[PDB]
Amino acid sequence: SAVMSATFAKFHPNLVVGGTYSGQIVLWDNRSNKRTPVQRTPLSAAAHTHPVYCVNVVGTQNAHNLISISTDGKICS
Amino acid sequence: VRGRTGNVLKLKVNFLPEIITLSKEVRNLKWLGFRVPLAIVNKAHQANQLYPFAISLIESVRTYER
Repeated sequence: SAVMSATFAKFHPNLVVGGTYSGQIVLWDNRSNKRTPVQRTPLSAAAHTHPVYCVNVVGTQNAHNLISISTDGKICS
Repeated sequence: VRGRTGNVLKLKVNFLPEIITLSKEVRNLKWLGFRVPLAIVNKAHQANQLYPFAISLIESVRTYER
């Protein structure tokens, strides 16, 4: 999917994540034998409807909260 | 239908240009809520509710065909 604002992952440099245009967020892992995202988000009601413009990390590895801001007026930490 | 050697035909979702128009409707309504007719608002409500499910179907078609 068209990933928008694929930011880092605190204490996971190689486990890069990214919000998409579809409304889902994708988590890649270069060291998981798949450059394609290993942790994809389904496009159900739990995720976002409108495009996810800003996925971003909040807190260290203890509280690895990944807020994925979308254009729906709905975000997902 | 697909145009290549062997005359194959692939899968498809009927929401390909709707994603752009839905973005236009959402920006034109939250930005200022211009003099847009209610028919367009009905199209936005009938297609934005399908938009994540529609692109998920697009994901199913793209990954299935890939």
